[PDB]
Amino acid sequence: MKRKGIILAGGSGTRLHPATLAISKQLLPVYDKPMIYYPLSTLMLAGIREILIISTPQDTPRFQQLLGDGSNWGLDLQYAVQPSPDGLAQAFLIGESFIGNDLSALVLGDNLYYGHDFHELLGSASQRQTGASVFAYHVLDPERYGVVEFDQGGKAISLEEKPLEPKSNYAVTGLYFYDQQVVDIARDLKPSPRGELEITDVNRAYLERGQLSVEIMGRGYAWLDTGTHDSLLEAGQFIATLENRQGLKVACPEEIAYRQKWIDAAQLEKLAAPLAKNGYGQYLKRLLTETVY
Amino acid sequence: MKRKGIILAGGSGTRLHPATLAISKQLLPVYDKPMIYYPLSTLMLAGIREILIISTPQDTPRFQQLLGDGSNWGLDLQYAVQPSPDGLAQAFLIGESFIGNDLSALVLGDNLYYGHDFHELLGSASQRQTGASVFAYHVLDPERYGVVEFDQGGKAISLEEKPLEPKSNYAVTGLYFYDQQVVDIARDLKPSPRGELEITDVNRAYLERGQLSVEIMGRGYAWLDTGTHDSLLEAGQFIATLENRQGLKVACPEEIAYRQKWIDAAQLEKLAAPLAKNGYGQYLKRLLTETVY
Amino acid sequence: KRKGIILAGGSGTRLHPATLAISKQLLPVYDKPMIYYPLSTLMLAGIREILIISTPQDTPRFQQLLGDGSNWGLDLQYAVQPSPDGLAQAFLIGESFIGNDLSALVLGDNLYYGHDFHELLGSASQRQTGASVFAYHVLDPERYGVVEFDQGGKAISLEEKPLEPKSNYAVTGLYFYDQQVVDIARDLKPSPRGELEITDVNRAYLERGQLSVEIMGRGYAWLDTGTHDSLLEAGQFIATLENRQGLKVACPEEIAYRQKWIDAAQLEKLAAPLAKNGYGQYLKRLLTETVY
Amino acid sequence: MKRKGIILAGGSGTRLHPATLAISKQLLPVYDKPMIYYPLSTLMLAGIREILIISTPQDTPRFQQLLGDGSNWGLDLQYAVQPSPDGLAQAFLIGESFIGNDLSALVLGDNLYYGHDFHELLGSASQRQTGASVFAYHVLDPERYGVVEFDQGGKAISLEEKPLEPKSNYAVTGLYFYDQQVVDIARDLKPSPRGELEITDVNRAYLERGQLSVEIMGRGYAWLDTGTHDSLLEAGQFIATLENRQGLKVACPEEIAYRQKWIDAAQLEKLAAPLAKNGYGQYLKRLLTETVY
Ligand SMILES: CN(C(=O)c1ccccc1)c1c(N)n(Cc2ccccc2)c(=O)[nH]c1=O
Ligand SMILES: CN(C(=O)c1ccccc1)c1c(N)n(Cc2ccccc2)c(=O)[nH]c1=O
Ligand SMILES: CN(C(=O)c1ccccc1)c1c(N)n(Cc2ccccc2)c(=O)[nH]c1=O
Ligand SMILES: CN(C(=O)c1ccccc1)c1c(N)n(Cc2ccccc2)c(=O)[nH]c1=O
Ligand SMILES: [Cl-]
Ligand SMILES: [Cl-]
Ligand SMILES: [Cl-]
Ligand SMILES: [Cl-]
Repeated sequence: MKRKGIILAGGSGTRLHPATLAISKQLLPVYDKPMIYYPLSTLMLAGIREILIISTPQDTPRFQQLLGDGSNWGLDLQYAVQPSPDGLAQAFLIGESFIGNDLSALVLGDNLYYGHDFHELLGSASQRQTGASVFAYHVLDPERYGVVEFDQGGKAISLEEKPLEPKSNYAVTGLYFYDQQVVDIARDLKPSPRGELEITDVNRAYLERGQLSVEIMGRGYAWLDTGTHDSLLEAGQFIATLENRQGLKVACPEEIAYRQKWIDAAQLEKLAAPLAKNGYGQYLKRLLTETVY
Repeated sequence: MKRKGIILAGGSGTRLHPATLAISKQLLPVYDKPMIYYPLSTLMLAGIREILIISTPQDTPRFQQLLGDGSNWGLDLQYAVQPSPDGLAQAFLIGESFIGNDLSALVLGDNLYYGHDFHELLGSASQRQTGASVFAYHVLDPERYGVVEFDQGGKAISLEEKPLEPKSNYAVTGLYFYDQQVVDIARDLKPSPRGELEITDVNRAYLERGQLSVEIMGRGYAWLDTGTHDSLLEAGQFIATLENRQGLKVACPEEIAYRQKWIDAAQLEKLAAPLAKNGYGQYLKRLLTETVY
Repeated sequence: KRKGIILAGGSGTRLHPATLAISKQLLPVYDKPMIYYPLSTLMLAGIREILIISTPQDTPRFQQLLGDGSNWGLDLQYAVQPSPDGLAQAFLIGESFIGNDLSALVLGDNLYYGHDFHELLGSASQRQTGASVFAYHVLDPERYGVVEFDQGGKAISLEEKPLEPKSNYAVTGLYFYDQQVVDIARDLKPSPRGELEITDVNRAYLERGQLSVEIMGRGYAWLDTGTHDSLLEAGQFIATLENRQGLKVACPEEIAYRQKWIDAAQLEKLAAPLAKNGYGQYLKRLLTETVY
Repeated sequence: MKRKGIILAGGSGTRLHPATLAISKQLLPVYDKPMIYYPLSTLMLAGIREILIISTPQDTPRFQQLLGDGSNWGLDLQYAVQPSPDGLAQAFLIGESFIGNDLSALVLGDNLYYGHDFHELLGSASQRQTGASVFAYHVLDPERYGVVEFDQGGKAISLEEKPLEPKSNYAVTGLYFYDQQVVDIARDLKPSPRGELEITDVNRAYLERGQLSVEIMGRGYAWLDTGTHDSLLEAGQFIATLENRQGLKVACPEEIAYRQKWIDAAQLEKLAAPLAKNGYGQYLKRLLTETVY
């Protein structure tokens, strides 16, 4: 089957003002590359090439200008806007026509993932053509997230969005895989107390059909978010330490495309020319002559 | 005599791409506030209220939307563009009519200053009705900056822009105070071997007339630039550590305007309401009822 | 003349297991042992005669690291605090070290940075009467001695770790005292938590109208190293300054040289054994470079 | 059938003086725990319980006070001294009697590792009953390390210690596994030009026999090292960001013993007791009542 991608870069509102007055959070860099490269790279690693970027009226054109139609990176990028931040689950109504009768994956524009065998973690979720797949990650502050409770057998048995009394420390990450049933589930949602269409409700519909796979994203993986000024800074230092230690970049879309055989040497060479005088173009150039396992 | 301020927020070119592809360096935040807030606050602490922000064709309108006419902070802000990055001293040609017959001060849009008695450090440059004043600061890498040589008695005796063999470790910082001669010195300037109208040629012109005052910005002050992704990050951590230690912000313009008796408590409360839900608005609110010495 | 005391006590078990193998104040902040910072602070206050007080197990190690201090133009002595019975116990333990002189006490994990710091210390240190402390605006005053001011800015109360703090002004870990302090310490009774409190010593001066409270402004950095998190921030803060400037913060050898307590020959010989690393190279650079 | 471990916690000479004038590098903390906890945890994760710790004359006794005989953690620890820093390969001479007739592993006392499936990465190598196993990791500065060269088929064809002209960017990490041949190979080593018994000469002897296995430690793992004050600080920040995000600790030996079933609940409870009023003891207590996947 075919699986298409959606990145939701919703508005942070005025939460991070005045820092984000001139530029929305999702267009900020994390260290050396725009924030959106990280979730984009995650979809690419999941085998996904057709991707819809949804954001605000104001930012959607800015992403188009940054990313184009993606043909440079062997992708097919399209855009849509969410006129008002009416909940993450609205992504599937906005993208109904984009999705068609195909499988889909949703990732939030401000989630970074790092770790080993990430291709294989995602592959098993991409492989499932029936039901939904999500990931649970042990966090210190589960109250801020969708929370998954497990029984002593290891079976997911409940989900709650931002519970006052969380039942575990397992938060659901901002990467979701879905089958063809997601649009209709999305269409029947009602607004929560806060007036949002909630992705946790989508996820609960599958759980209540026994069609939700909840895989553990283990403690050896880094799932970071960019919610506060503080965490933005930590995420930047984290990526800076890996990259400077390794001489290898995290979530460089041009590299991922090249390693997936979606662009060839000659194309990557052309992508490197414009930035040949900075570290990034110099890095793309080096990938043409080095074996990296 | 009245002193007017100029902030040159010129381009970074393609130097920091792809990170700055969607947003220009000087519109990024440093931790919790826009970069430009820091040099703006520096001019405000120096007593300056009439300020011209010069940036690229693309960014000047964005600074204009972020900052407006300045009347909300008791400032008077105007705008002009630098069509091409033909050197820093071009700020005086672009700003000729804005400066008029008055004294002036230039600050770079990407310089952050911190330390004690900063009001007094600037005041003694601001008080000088004739001549020019600049600040020298000990750095690791003087070859990147304008460099000031001193003789055994502490007298400034030479300036070189980015010398290959620096004569000292003292860099001239991106904050400059000038009398009414500056525009005429700037109009006589011809381009250097790197094709720029050099602020260091302006400073040398004052030096060769015996009218340059070089004051030491002591090691107890922090002068950070934001030249690389690495230093941007260090800058962020540095401000974060001060702010979270003290519960006081560095370079909050609303606060400086309020402490300078330029806006009143009413106006401050009115600036605080729209941000009432985030830390920044709350901070502005707290300043209303706490005495800080 | 003023005598100096560095209280490098226990952090108890609260930074365990990181401090299982080492006293907190022997850990480094970036490139140098933590105690170099308060030591440098007392030196900057013009104090050369310094008593270092620590645990029985730690005191020999400070002694190994620092010696008699004569290499840096200082006069260092050592004494032990057998149980962590409170900060104000430094004066009882140090009674005979102090004698009839004026004194100062700095906490071994307090780090300070900023401009004119010599002058901020000079005013307190030159006083020949009463006591002097510094008040610093912090986010978390509950963790500290908290000074309350009236509308004229006069200090009117002090409280140790108040549950409901009267201000955001913490009293920093640097204290200057006239000859009254030892006798005030002697008459103290243990607090609820069973500690001889420095805040009780400072309240005794305040009640006599003999406490001077100066503001350490927001342009100074008073870091402390109370948690693993803050220790790390302190490390990052020092590193950023030093790598920016090419100058070191709280380098006692530098401070001794600049104070004229050791000469260029002496400094050169201190550089020799460290000449293969950045620290010794730094000292050798100081011989030839004028730094304003 | 036993694999025995060695942690070489040598002298960093005077390289990090004066910070290490009072204590050995490997007794410093990386964030919340002593540095040696990290490689210790690494040998524990590889299934190794009998471990010799080698440090200097001055430091060995201090490791003894910190760690004891290891019985509180289900381990069996011994201590020996390296009187002169005459090479890593010396660990096998000093450790000859400790190893006896068993298989062995050597880890450097300042090496930190983090990543997913690390148990499995270590498992394959520790399970081998022949030859030697080492890990190759892409770094920015291969000159500082042993460097492995591969042919176009990925086969290792040469090993060089600190080459002036590195043949690849793949460094051999400070984690080595050996069959019963290493002791005899070590004992026939002669000093290299810098007067050192080289672990790289040991690994080369196995390579020339066709008995060296080089596994790649992929980029999704973090091999941090702690060579400079700068890197030590970065390592601290890295651990801190992981631990505060997750509410789980990296390289907590008590946790590893418990999960390996080498100590029981009651024993973990007793270990928690004296640390109950810091975050580390509370964390041991929470591990009694939480299921962590
Ligand atoms: C280590 N890693 C990641 O954790 C990752 C992060 C975001 C998205 C995808 C991978 C990663 C990574 N594994 N790779 C290798 C790779 C990428 C694509 C196909 C085959 C190998 C890469 O080129 N860049 C990376 O950042
Ligand atoms: C400590 N400090 C500064 O270093 C500073 C930095 C840039 C611009 C202005 C001040 C600072 C500062 N000194 N003040 C106090 C202040 C501001 C204006 C008048 C009188 C006092 C402030 O309100 N905010 C600050 O950030
Ligand atoms: C900038 N500064 C300090 O903030 C400081 C901090 C702790 C202790 C002493 C000084 C400092 C400093 N001002 N000096 C200069 C100095 C040192 C001694 C006498 C006069 C000036 C120095 O040599 N090292 C320093 O770290
Ligand atoms: C994620 N991880 C590591 O990367 C690791 C790092 C150094 C040493 C051992 C493990 C790790 C880890 N996988 N575990 C789980 C574990 C520990 C022991 C046996 C089986 C699983 C753990 O308890 N702590 C950890 O830090
Ligand atoms: Cl894992
Ligand atoms: Cl200074
Ligand atoms: Cl101040
Ligand atoms: Cl990997």
